[PDB]
Amino acid sequence: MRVLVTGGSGYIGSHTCVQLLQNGHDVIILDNLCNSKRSVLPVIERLGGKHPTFVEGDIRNEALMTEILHDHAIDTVIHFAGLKAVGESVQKPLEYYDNNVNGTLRLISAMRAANVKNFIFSSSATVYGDNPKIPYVESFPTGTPQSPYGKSKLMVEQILTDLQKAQPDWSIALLRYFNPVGAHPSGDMGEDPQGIPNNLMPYIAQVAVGRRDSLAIFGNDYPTEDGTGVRDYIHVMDLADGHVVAMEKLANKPGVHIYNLGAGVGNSVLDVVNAFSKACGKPVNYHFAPRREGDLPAYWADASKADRELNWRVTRTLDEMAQDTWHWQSRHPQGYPD
Amino acid sequence: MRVLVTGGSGYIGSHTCVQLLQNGHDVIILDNLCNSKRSVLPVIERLGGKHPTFVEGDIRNEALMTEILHDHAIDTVIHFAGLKAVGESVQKPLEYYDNNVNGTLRLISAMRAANVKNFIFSSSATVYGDNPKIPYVESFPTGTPQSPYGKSKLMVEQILTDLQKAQPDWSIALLRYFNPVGAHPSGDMGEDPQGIPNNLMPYIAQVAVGRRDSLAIFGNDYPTEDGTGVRDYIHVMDLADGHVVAMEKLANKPGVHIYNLGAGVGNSVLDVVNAFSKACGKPVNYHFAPRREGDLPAYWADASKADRELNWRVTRTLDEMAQDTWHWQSRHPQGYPD
Ligand SMILES: NC(=O)c1ccc[n+]([C@@H]2O[C@H](COP(=O)([O-])OP(=O)(O)OC[C@H]3O[C@@H](n4cnc5c(N)ncnc54)[C@H](O)[C@@H]3O)[C@@H](O)[C@H]2O)c1
Ligand SMILES: NC(=O)c1ccc[n+]([C@@H]2O[C@H](COP(=O)([O-])OP(=O)(O)OC[C@H]3O[C@@H](n4cnc5c(N)ncnc54)[C@H](O)[C@@H]3O)[C@@H](O)[C@H]2O)c1
Ligand SMILES: O=c1ccn([C@@H]2O[C@H](COP(=O)(O)OP(=O)(O)O[C@H]3O[C@H](CO)[C@@H](F)[C@H](O)[C@H]3O)[C@@H](O)[C@H]2O)c(=O)[nH]1
Ligand SMILES: O=c1ccn([C@@H]2O[C@H](COP(=O)(O)OP(=O)(O)O[C@H]3O[C@H](CO)[C@@H](F)[C@H](O)[C@H]3O)[C@@H](O)[C@H]2O)c(=O)[nH]1
Ligand code: NA
Ligand code: NA
Ligand code: NA
Ligand code: NA
Ligand code: NA
Ligand code: NA
Repeated sequence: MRVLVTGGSGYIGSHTCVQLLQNGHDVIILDNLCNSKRSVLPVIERLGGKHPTFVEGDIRNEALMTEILHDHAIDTVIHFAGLKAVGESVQKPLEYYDNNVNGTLRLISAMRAANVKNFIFSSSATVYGDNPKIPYVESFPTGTPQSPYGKSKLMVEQILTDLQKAQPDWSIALLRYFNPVGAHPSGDMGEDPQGIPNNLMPYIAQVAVGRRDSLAIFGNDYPTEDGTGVRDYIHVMDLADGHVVAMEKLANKPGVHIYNLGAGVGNSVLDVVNAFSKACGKPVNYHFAPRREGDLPAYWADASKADRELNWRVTRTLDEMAQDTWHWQSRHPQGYPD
Repeated sequence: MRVLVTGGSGYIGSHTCVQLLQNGHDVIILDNLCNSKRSVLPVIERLGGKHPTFVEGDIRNEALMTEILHDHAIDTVIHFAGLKAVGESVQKPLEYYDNNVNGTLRLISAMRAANVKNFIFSSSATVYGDNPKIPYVESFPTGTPQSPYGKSKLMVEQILTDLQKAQPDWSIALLRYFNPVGAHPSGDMGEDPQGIPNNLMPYIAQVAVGRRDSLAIFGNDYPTEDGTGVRDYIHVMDLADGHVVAMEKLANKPGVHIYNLGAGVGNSVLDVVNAFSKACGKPVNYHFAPRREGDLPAYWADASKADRELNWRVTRTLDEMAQDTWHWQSRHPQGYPD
């Protein structure tokens, strides 16, 4: 199929693009480069084994979106583009709402204009809000995200839902991601955050590479087995694979298809640290700090639905997640070149 | 004060403008005329007793918004502009999200740019969602609106809230309206809907004027005193007055000030019909029809807070609401001239 991948040069999108190309689809990447570099493109094509077309631009530019859609005869759109720094979203809400809410709105508006009716959206477990019931299941009603980022994600899910209702021929997949980590097995592609990493894995990696002193473990008094926070980590490659499958199986299948994409099990901060220490051959330095604002104690996904309906499940392990990250970090300590 | 009134040529905004001018404020009206006519302007100035400046344009045009803000040294913005047809919102969701969500977003973004930090937003009781507890009180957590229109209103309330948190110097009033009806006492200004009126009062008026046959009373088996739906109707003039007061008292008072604006009592469909029959001197024709999709049985506002904090309460009666509407309808059967 002909697919437009917004945010295609980013972490998750890049890996998805590679998997998409491997499956012989025709890929058009649309990215504004606010959080990625052009230097990833050649890697995508190399690892993907096929050339993806790249367009530098913004999802907020409806006219351009419409043009691309028509120009490339797109069949389906995978929408990864947007801003995702939780803390920053609290400090700069408007940017979040603009890029995520308006951004998606402009994009689907262009789709309507170009008669494109297959969409895949990068959603988040954040949409479940403060749910005491875990694991999280797609049948649970959504709650109230605590950050503007989280809220922006739920708002889009809602707008998408109403759109489908009004344009019942659309097939829209709401893919709720858990905690993506890992890197391509080659070690030549991976997450390349700029500045201080907000997420656990990359932070650990940076500590391991010798860039940072010690990992601050946010909280050690949680009602969990070891006192640290518990989450569902999923290898970016599994996530990527899930996207391809969802795209292939849901295209032209009318409805709003919601799926949690996670491993279906939780691991604590310590579990993650331990796996990394093992992967990098040295104990990762760390210390306990106070709980981080808005952090939930423990949650993970119930990924039965995706298994059942899409025959998709993760296949990479936590160790792999850690090994792959280390390999990329270690092979490319400066990330992608300017 | 210097105030920008978006949607100023519309139903609620026009009346507010008149009251604003009467209080000697400097008014700049910004409206795209998608749901009003220029012919109201002269009436506003006449009844307002002072000239308001008019700018034809769209809230979605951030650059223009910014310009107006700076050009007129605006101190505070009253935001009435947007789309409000509930049923249509279900059929055309994107337009609602664009005009309301993005629309407001562009506007407050311009405000930020122009350093304007006092805002008043036209909200709705819809934000309470399906609340069994009535009357509705500002302390209740919001629920889930059933239409894209309702959702759009709640989304903005949320975006506004996060914005204030990030820009704590802002004063933002979330004015939750109930069911606005009535017209200026002169009978020369009032609601001028195009096509089939979606709301009760104007529909009744059109039946009374001889334009329509009979009023369809949506449902007669509700768990109410007479079986018909119960709502809190508030005279547009009271609503207008509330806006002036809120503007004057909350300006430069940091925070998110939420107030329900309603009479604080409910009236059924029959109560309304009866008042109108009385006002127009003839029995209004009507019949019972099935319940309308998404209609709640009964609700009204608890308006104690606004009384307490702003010393504001309604002063017009239901009879007045009906009389005033009839007078306008009867004096201007074709509404405002093209
Ligand atoms: N990584 C996570 O932990 C996490 C979990 C939940 C959800 N998500 C979502 O998944 C998607 C992918 O996240 P990711 O980790 O790959 O992030 P990323 O930042 O690496 O990828 C996002 C890409 O979007 C681009 N972009 C941003 N705003 C744009 C705009 N307006 N126009 C065009 N391009 C724009 C960025 O340049 C970047 O390449 C995002 O929507 C994110 O919110 C990721
Ligand atoms: N009337 C009600 O029953 C009801 C109750 C709840 C909330 N509200 C809200 O109060 C506000 C006023 O409603 P109203 O009854 O006066 O409606 P209205 O349609 O008479 O007034 C809205 C005005 O906004 C203008 N407008 C619309 N979109 C615009 C845009 N993008 N740019 C610029 N101008 C634009 C229209 O031309 C119109 O003059 C609206 O936000 C409405 O959602 C009203
Ligand atoms: O330096 C760090 C980073 C993380 N953690 C801990 O490691 C776990 C994972 O934290 P991350 O920041 O990597 O990821 P989150 O669980 O916070 O992210 C989730 O919650 C966010 C807020 O709801 C959403 F934005 C997002 O989509 C979702 O994946 C948490 O228990 C966190 O407290 C640390 O101890 N130290
Ligand atoms: O032709 C009509 C019109 C209305 N009604 C009844 O009159 C009452 C008032 O109906 P309106 O349409 O005038 O107004 P609503 O109560 O439906 O409006 C409210 O509910 C909407 C949906 O939540 C919101 F969009 C909006 O902001 C809010 O004022 C309801 O019981 C309705 O069923 C009739 O019987 N016949
Ligand atoms: Na429809
Ligand atoms: Na960064
Ligand atoms: Na670098
Ligand atoms: Na802040
Ligand atoms: Na109309
Ligand atoms: Na007319």
